[PDB]
Amino acid sequence: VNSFSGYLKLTDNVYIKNADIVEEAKKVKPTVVVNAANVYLKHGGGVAGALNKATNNAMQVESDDYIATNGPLKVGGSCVLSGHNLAKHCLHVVGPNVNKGEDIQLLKSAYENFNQHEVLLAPLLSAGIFGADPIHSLRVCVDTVRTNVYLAVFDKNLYDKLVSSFL
Ligand SMILES: CC[C@@H](CNc1ncnc2nc[nH]c12)NC(=O)CCc1ccccc1
Repeated sequence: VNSFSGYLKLTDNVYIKNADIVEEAKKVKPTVVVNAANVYLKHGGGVAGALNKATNNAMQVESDDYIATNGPLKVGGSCVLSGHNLAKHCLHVVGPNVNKGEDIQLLKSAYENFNQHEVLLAPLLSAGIFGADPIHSLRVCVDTVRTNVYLAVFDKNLYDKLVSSFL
């Protein structure tokens, strides 16, 4: 038994809620919050910009040091950094950005990173500002992640559509 509340069960291991991931993080303080990152860990908008603002830019400062040492992530890749005031850890995961021509098949690789963590609070990768089909992202999540994932979907209208269309 964990501290996530009001989630709808989709599968054995996938749960979903209409919520802002930042507000869920602040309330739950989960072991792992997933950031919808880009390869440069430049946190400007969506999940990344919202989480970073909630850390008072500490996430960006830490990320800039990570990139200066290690160089960019791969599309489909990830790194574990601090969760600051929001979680123990933040798993920065790079889904493909359709608005940049990246291969949607890399979305499965992106979700595979979740399997290294027993429980995660996460957003829908590659959807929203990243330009890919959200029904598809949820399907890839369900078919790829085997650990326990609590999905926070910000847009009410999209949350209703994801639930109603779920197979
Ligand atoms: C489905 C991907 C998520 C990712 N972004 C976030 N997910 C969770 N919490 C967040 N807090 C700040 N951004 C958040 N985008 C949204 O839900 C809203 C954008 C949108 C509007 C209309 C149709 C589809 C998508």
